[PDB]
Amino acid sequence: MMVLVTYDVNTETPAGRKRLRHVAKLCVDYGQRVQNSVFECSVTPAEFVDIKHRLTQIIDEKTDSIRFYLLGKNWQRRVETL
Amino acid sequence: MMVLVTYDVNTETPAGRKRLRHVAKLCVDYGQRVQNSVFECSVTPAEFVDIKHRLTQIIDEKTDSIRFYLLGKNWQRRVETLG
Repeated sequence: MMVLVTYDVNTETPAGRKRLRHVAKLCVDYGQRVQNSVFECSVTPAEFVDIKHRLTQIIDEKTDSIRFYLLGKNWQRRVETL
Repeated sequence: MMVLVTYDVNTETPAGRKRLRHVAKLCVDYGQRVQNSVFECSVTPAEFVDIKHRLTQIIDEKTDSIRFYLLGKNWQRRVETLG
């Protein structure tokens, strides 16, 4: 299970940056930070549920969002850079 | 094709915020802005080529990057949010 994690946090305050870094740390434990706020994570379903609880606790739910995209097997053949 | 577009730009800079505005304007012609700098686009193979050309004019290649994820049929059943 590869999960692409996209985190929308405003990085123009210390709090937003603090949260991005906290999220970065968690996710990099399970993947690569291909962009500042984008993480290609390889996880099990239980990991994914835990990750999500932790993530819910970090982000500010009223200003921030995270999207999870379940990419298939061979997702690497399905990514392209500009 | 459904293409997820993810754009990495430093919004602590005005020029970076400016470029985000133009990238957004362009991409919201071809899909939905689902977060600040993430776009879900549905494009024909030809429109995808054209959009890449136009994105390349807008972004600063030295400081910015864009990634394109080709998602499959029924990719909407494979997306989940927090927030």
